[PDB]
Amino acid sequence: HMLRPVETPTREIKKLDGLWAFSLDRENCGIDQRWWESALQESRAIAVPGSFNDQFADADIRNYAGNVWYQREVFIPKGWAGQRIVLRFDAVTHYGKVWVNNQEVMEHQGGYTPFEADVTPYVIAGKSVRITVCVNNELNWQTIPPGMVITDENGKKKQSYFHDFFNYAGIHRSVMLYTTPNTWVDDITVVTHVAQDCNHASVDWQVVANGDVSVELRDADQQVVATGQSGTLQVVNPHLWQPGEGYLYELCVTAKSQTECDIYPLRVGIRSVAVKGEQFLINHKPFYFTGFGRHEDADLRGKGFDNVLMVHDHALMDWIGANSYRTSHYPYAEEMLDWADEHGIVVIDETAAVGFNLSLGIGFGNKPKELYSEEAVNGETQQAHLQAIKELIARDKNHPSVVMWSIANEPDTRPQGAREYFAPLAEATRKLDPTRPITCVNVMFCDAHTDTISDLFDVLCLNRYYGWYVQSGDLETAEKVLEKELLAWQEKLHQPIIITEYGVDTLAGLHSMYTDMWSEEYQCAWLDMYHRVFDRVSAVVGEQVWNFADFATSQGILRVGGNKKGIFTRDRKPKSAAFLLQKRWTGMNFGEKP
Amino acid sequence: HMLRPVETPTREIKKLDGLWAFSLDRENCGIDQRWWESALQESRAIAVPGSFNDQFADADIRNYAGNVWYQREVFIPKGWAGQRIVLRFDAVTHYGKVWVNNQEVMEHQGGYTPFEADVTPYVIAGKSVRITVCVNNELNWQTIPPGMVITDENGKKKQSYFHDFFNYAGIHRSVMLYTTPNTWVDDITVVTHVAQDCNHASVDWQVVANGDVSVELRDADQQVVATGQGTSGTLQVVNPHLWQPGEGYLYELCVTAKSQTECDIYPLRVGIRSVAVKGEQFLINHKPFYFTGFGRHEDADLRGKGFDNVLMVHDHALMDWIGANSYRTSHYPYAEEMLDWADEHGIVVIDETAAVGFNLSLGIGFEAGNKPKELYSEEAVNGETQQAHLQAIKELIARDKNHPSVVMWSIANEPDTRPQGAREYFAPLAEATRKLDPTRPITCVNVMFCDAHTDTISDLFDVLCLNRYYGWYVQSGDLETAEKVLEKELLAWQEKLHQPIIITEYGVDTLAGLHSMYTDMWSEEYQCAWLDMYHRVFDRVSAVVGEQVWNFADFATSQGILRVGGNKKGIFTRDRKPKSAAFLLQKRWTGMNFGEKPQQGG
Ligand SMILES: O=C(O)[C@H]1CNC[C@@H](O)[C@@H]1O
Ligand SMILES: O=C(O)[C@H]1CNC[C@@H](O)[C@@H]1O
Repeated sequence: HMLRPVETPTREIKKLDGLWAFSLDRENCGIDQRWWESALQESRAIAVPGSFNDQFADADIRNYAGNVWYQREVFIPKGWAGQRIVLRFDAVTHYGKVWVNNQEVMEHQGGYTPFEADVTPYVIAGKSVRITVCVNNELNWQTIPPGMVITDENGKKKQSYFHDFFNYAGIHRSVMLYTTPNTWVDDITVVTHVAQDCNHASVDWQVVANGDVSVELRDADQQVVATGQSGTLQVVNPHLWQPGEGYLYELCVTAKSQTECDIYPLRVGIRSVAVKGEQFLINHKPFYFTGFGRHEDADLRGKGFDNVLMVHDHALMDWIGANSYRTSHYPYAEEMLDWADEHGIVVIDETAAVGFNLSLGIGFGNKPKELYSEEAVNGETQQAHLQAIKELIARDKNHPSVVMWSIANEPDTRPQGAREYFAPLAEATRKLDPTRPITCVNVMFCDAHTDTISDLFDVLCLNRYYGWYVQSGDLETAEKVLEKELLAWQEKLHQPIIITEYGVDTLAGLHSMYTDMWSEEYQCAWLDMYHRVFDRVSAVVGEQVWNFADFATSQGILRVGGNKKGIFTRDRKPKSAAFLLQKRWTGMNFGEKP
Repeated sequence: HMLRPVETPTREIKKLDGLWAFSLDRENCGIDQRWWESALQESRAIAVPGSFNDQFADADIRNYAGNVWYQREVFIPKGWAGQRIVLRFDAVTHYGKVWVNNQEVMEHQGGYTPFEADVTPYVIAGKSVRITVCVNNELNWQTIPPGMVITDENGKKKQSYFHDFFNYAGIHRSVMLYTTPNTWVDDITVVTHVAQDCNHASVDWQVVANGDVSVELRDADQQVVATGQGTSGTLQVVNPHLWQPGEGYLYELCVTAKSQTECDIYPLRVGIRSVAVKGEQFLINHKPFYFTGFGRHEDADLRGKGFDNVLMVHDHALMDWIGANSYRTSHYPYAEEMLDWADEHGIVVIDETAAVGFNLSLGIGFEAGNKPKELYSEEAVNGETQQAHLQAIKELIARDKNHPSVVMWSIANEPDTRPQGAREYFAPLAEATRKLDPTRPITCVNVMFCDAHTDTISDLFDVLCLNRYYGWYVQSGDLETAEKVLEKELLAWQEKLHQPIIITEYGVDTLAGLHSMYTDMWSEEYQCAWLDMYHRVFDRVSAVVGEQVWNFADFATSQGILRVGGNKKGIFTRDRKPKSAAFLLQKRWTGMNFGEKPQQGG
């Protein structure tokens, strides 16, 4: 059960003061000596939220593998006596264990979604409370994403993994205490059915075993459009949420007990999404995706959320004419999807299940020789995977801006076990939520004649790098390979085709008369050639450029101080292909394919 | 009366949530049609804290001159019934006017120090209250810093100013509502006297509004070491753990404000430390100290001068790594988080007002008009510029009075002191500052072309602060001639004043990546040679007790043929990557013993 806390007759004290106390645990004796009982000795100030890696300009902290300890004091507001008090972490990347003054509150494996707990019997209103959080950043074969910790014969752990971005960790998002009465709306699901945009229904389902519920549908002018009294349904008149506007009704659910009362406001976007034939229909009209795969990657904070960075990246995506993006390779911060709700941005929401593939040269030992096996990606990783889809859906269900779930990124689907693995996951997800199409984004070398699993999904998502990783430098042959491959998919599946990734590394400042790789002239010619090919194949309904910005990776001979396929630098300065994308994307009609 | 909000039987609701509503006012009718009365129209989301300029990647918001509108709703807690509620803005840059549901509560001009208002009579506990703020970013001759707003024929205003950083504006630090009981400690002043490091007296004086006071002084182990009574006139005798550069041991002063019915307790951090200028030495706890480090800026990539916690932790990691022990709040007061950090980690800090650009002889700044023909006149820098300047000195001292890390007040930065009337202006504010805070030495930072033969006002101050660029702006490229000019100038300054000499700005513009076998201007090799030549001169002049490299990091300036996308004299880049010179400084500042002048050897 998860909703984003709001303020009303429910309160919140945001505890991301910044400046917790922080210390490594190189000897792995924190839990044994129970460091949560006292103040951490030999600690230093750390900023919350933000990754602990890049915060101290220290190579030993940055590449650290083990447990790290956060700690902070905080006075509980005296006006909270007799309320339910919830300690919420919006994200603790990979693993957290929480103590409130010698008492353990909660522990969570899965570093991108919230976890909260009821802390009433362990705090008294008005006195100071100590919170210790033991964060762990290790990946093994049953974490999402997977990884492999290797120890030397001397005892220092080095982490290996199989995805392209760097393995930042720490407290990445909001820690907050929020209160609620002891009669409290705990969960609301709303499904919205449309059919020629003139009168449509909002089925309701909501759970609070603590009180009886009234529901009342407000509009943007705070005037009531419908009312009902769990398992509700309301019928309404026309003004849909559309990728242009993003008109949001606001549905206040009241939970009445005789003694107490609780009001929770949930914003509803009224619209439909459905795949038919080769079309991706938003409110029964075909839609053409444009935009980026992104990353939560910033200069000094790592993957730490930041409001200024959010406003400025959306100013850039607005200027460049993108209507859509994909939360590439892990669930994003919540405010991202709240912003897309208000501004009508289409989002592909995606689980952290990346790196199920031992055949890439990206992302940092001796790896197992068959991927699907006990040794790696066994039954326990399948259920850990499924738990990640449950948590992601449970968090983002009501968001209108999420038009599609992506259960995994670039899995190796050639060995079997790939289908024996992904078939139950696609079916569990489809029943967890049937209001949105389902996809799995497919890696390049699993071409149309080789991949095993994409007929279990609704939309086909392709990451193609012809002219980069294969046919390197030759736009002409890469053109012909590209335009032979997507026609091959179209005949095979007759599904909508989104190219969720296409991009080439580009050094900001490298200019060439010869249009060769790494130069800005090549990123321009490359993107345009992919565009010529997209426009001639009817089945492609979306383009998303690989990354919007340069981002940090693990060290390697293939990554010049990071992944450089950005349209913008890590500084968010535009490479000269930003004006290529702005000109094409804003010249087209909104949401419609050239 | 100014105090840092703390949480001890007192509560705060940080309204920094960012994502306020934001709107410009190009027709300048927001005051006319009463924009605070309803929700801002055609607004957009803005992050707070943070300058508004670089946030939307649009030049016409960036160079906007006029009023900006922020707006936000906030639910006010039920359990603050019998409590006093205060709305506080730790910085609204330049001018800010606030409305609490159609009622103006506050108004402030001064972009870098906090202002607050008591909001109890217009707030209902439990109901949502809407907060509208009108911010202005204009500078005239009686603002600090000064400037000239230039109207074209169509009413579009362009701001010209005379300082070398961009004029970022908006709500730059943290906006909060906090409580207090209706009996409350409103101001504390603490002075600490040192007598050869064995026993000392902490003069206390407190202005509680509404109660008798006891004080209690606790150590780092929270054990009581001294008690006292009375609204003031508390002086406590210790056998102490001094606040030292390097460690920064902080006692704790618990001030009790007890009335008949209510109670209020405020914990103020107290560093036991004495600062004194004796001879050509700057003594901290009666020992000669050598400053190393930086002039800084509150400047980052997309938040402008917006405060940020990751950025503060990382920059202190770097300043600790490179061996710096000091810095100067270059050109405006910094956030209090910065000076609280310096208090904890024993970092020596020169505090500075915003009085920069009292000089119309520099190519620095924005030149979008015609500058006045005389700086010290009724048209520019008049008696009201002097009162605004005094006001800025009082607010600055009123906030940082008890920070042990502050060792000096900087009244102004590089004023032009050749014209008569520079002393008619600066003498009264120098004595008024000494009457505001007589426990810390006083300085004014001296511009390069006011040499020892020409400067008129430096004898009014305790420490001589120099900004020199020989071999850059003059004798360009010529290291061997520059060495002679610099050593001649520094020996002249010492002989004329016999004050301590801190070089608060020396640096050269340096493109990261530009390398040269000829050690040319703008190359990383030049930066290195230039810094090291300056260092050989310093080490030969006894009166020099400090070196502060001009900037820690590259920062944004206004457009001009002298500023390649900003000022590039940083040791680090804007995204905090080290230039070659960073390893030069690290070898010097970590090779010296801590806090002591290199004896011309190694
Ligand atoms: O090679 C690339 O740049 C991309 C290929 N597909 C997956 C991405 O994580 C990766 O970054
Ligand atoms: O020109 C420079 O680089 C510096 C000269 N002295 C004043 C500073 O504000 C300025 O940044």
